[PDB]
Amino acid sequence: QLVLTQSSSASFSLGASAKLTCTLSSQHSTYTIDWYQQQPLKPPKYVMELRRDGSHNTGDGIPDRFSGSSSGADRYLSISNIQPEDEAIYICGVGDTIKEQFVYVFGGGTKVTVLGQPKSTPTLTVFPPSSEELKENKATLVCLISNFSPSGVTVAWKANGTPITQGVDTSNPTKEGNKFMASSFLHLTSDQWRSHNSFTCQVTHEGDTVEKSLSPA
Amino acid sequence: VQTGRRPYE
Amino acid sequence: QVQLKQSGPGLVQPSQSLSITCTVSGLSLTSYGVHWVRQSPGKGLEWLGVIWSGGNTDYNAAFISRLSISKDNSKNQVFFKMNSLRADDTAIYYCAIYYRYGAYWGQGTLVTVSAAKTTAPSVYPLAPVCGDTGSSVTLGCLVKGYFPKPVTLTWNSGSLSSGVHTFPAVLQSDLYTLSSSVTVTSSTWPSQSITCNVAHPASSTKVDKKIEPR
Ligand code: NA
Repeated sequence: QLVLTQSSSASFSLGASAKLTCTLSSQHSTYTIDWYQQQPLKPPKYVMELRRDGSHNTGDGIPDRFSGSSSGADRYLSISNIQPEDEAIYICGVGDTIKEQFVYVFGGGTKVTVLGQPKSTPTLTVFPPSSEELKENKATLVCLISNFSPSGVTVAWKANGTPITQGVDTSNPTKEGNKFMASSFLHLTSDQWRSHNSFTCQVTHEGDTVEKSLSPA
Repeated sequence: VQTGRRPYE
Repeated sequence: QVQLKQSGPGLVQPSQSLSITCTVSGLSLTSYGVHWVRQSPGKGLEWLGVIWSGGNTDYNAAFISRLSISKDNSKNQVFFKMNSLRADDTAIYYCAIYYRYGAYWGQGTLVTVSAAKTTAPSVYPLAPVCGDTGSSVTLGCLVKGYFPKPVTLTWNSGSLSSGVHTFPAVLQSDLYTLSSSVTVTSSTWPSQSITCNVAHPASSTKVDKKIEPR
C-alpha cells in the first residue's frame, strides 16, 4: 500500500526551529511528495514539492523560513524561527500509478501548536432580545467572546445570580488571526426574560472570570 | 528510479 | 488572476445525487487537469478523482462505482457528480488545479447529507443596550434556527468589512444559530445606515435587517 505517515500533533516554542516528518511506505521511499498548510475549514495551501535528494520548490506566498530535506523514506518540512502565523495543520501528499491508474493520497495531517505566545483576556459583548423577537413571544440572549488566547474557555449563565443550564447553547472556540472566538446563546420565552431581574454571561479563561449582565428593566 | 506521479501534467 | 468558482446545491437527501460545477477563469482546461478532493470534520483530506487536459479520468477506487467527472472545454467548466450519498459523505468538497509549482483551489462546497427539512433563518438586528457614550459602538445580527449550513452574512452589501466578527454557527435541536457583530465609531452610527444582509441558498432566502437605535 502507498501510505504517508505523520504524527497527529507537534508542539514548538515561539522563535524555535521546527521540523515535521512525513514517512513514505518502504517500497515508495524514492518518491516526490507535496507539503500543504491548512487552516480549519479552509482549502489547503500548497507549501512545496519535495524530492528524494531533499531539493524542493516552494509555492507562492511561502516565506524564506520554510525549507525541506530528505533522509531515505523520510521527508522533512523545516520552519526556522517559528511564528504564531505558522500554527496550522500540515499535510503531505503523493501520487503514483497503481494497476495502470493514477492515484493520489494525503497523509493524516500534523497539527502544529506554537507555545509561549502572549496571553489575551476575552472581550465580552452581550445583546438583549430584539423587540422583533419579543413580538414573537421569544427571547434570545447573545454573548460574543473574542480576542482571547489560549483557546480554553468555559461559559456559564446566571439568572438573578443563580446558575442556570436550561436553554444554554455554547460553541467551541475557533481561530481568528492568532486569537480565538466563541459565542453563547440563552434561549428563553419572552415571559422568562421579562419576569427575571438580570441575567449574566460569565467567561472563565486561565482562572480569570469576566462577566456581563443584561436586564429587562 | 521511480519517483511516483505528479498531480500536474 | 486564476479563479476556480464552485456552484451547485449542498443539501442532499440520503441516496440522492450530488452535482457540483467548477467554473475556471484565467487559464485553459485544454492545458490543466482538475482534481476533486473532500475533507470531512476531523477526518483528513481524501482525493476523489481527476480529469486530465485530454479528457481522460482517474478515480479513487472506493468511489469509482458512484462517481463521475466530465468537462466542457469551450465553457471552461468541470462537472462533478456522485450518486447514492450516505451520511458519511458529509464534507466540504474542493476542485483543485496543480502546476509547477503550486495549486489553485475552489472555495469549497459544504455538503450536508440529511433527510431533515430546509428551514429559513429568522434574522434579528441587535442594537447596543441602553446607556451605550464611548467613541466606538458594537452592533450585531442574530441569525436563528436555520438548516442546513451555510448562511452568508454581510454588512451593507459588503461595503462595510472592517471591524466585522462573524461567529461560526452553533447547532442544537437540529437547527443552527449564528451571530455577527460590527464595530464602528459613534459618529458613524446611527448617523449613517447599517444593514445586516443574510442569504441562505438552501431556502432561496435573502434578508436585510437595518440596525435601529433602541
Ligand atoms: Na481538465
